[PDB]
Amino acid sequence: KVQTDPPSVPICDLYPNGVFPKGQECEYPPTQDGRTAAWRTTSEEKKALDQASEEIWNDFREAAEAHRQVRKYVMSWIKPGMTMIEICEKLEDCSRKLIKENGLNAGLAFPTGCSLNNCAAHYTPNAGDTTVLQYDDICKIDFGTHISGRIIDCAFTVTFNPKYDTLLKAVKDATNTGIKCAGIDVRLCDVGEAIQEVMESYEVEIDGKTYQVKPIRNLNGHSIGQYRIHAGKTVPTRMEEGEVYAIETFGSTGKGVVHDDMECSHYMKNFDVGHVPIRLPRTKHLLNVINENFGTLAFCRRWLDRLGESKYLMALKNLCDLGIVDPYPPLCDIKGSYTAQFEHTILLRPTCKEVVSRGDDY
Ligand SMILES: COc1ccccc1C(=O)OC[C@H]1CCCN1c1ccnc2ncnn12
Ligand SMILES: [Mn+2]
Ligand SMILES: [Mn+2]
Repeated sequence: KVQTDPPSVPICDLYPNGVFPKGQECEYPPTQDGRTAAWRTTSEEKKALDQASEEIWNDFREAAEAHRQVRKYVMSWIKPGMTMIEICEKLEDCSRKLIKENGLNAGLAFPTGCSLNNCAAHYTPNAGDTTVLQYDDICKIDFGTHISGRIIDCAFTVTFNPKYDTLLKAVKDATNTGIKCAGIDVRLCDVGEAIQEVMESYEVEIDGKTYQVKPIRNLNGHSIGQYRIHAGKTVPTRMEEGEVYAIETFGSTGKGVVHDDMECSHYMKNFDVGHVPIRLPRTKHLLNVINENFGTLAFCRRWLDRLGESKYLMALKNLCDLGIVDPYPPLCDIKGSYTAQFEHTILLRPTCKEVVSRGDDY
């Protein structure tokens, strides 16, 4: 069983024994005293703890392999001239096939971000959006897969004009620095400081203007929990054994701060909201659809459309106003600025740090 071109075979079918490829495995950084953490690799008790969660890591690995195969495919065809809707639908069709989508047990972890230019995150087109990808666009492809709610959050930036090359390099270096710095017992603030230092060491020139690259200070890496993209720890307290993090950085030629802008596409149930009885029929129906199809995973309007829902906007506003669902509008820096992103998911296993979403690409 080999993968097709275009990819269509589920990752599950490529690996008969149910054992999926490990990501990049790394020794933890030396502790603050200077002594190595390499003892974790060979510790019999850490090995036992690690093995006790093998099922879980194996789920992340399956999801990461889908992510690698999907994004390699995307990079082969994404071109100016395509509509943003076309791009998102072609990506998502492939992701559903490779993840072997099955209700809440396997599927897409959150909508395909394809944020453009000064917009850094949380843009995906709604129905009727006529936006076309341009030669000069800088596009952040941020998409997620999951198996049993074990989420891969992983993202890269697409460009066609070499003028952004050094901006991309800066952000990639900053993200890799964050990944290198991460570790059990490492303070979240120290990971953030390392990211900032690296990113600010780059100066770039774009259309005759020079900039020192700025990290976006209100767009942070975060812990990841089961069915919970943001589990409550942010990378601006310590990282702990067994936690999972998205290490991400955003570089900007703008102010280095984002604000809500444009039409909202992304929504997600508040993880901490329980059962709320609703009588209003369209609102009740929409909540049921959300509970059945997404649970606490993020969704977008296009995903409601594809389920055959219509006339739901007022119902969706009602759920937002009730605090049951939260809106996540696009987050953008100033007009005319450029933003770039790279992101990986890392597992803080008892024995080592695994960049589970690492590929040959980034
Ligand atoms: C501090 O911001 C938060 C605090 C609590 C809960 C959620 C968020 C929050 O911003 O959640 C945003 C999620 C929901 C919509 C899509 N989105 C995505 C998409 C792609 N990659 C992502 N990495 C992290 N989130 N995220
Ligand atoms: Mn992401
Ligand atoms: Mn993230």
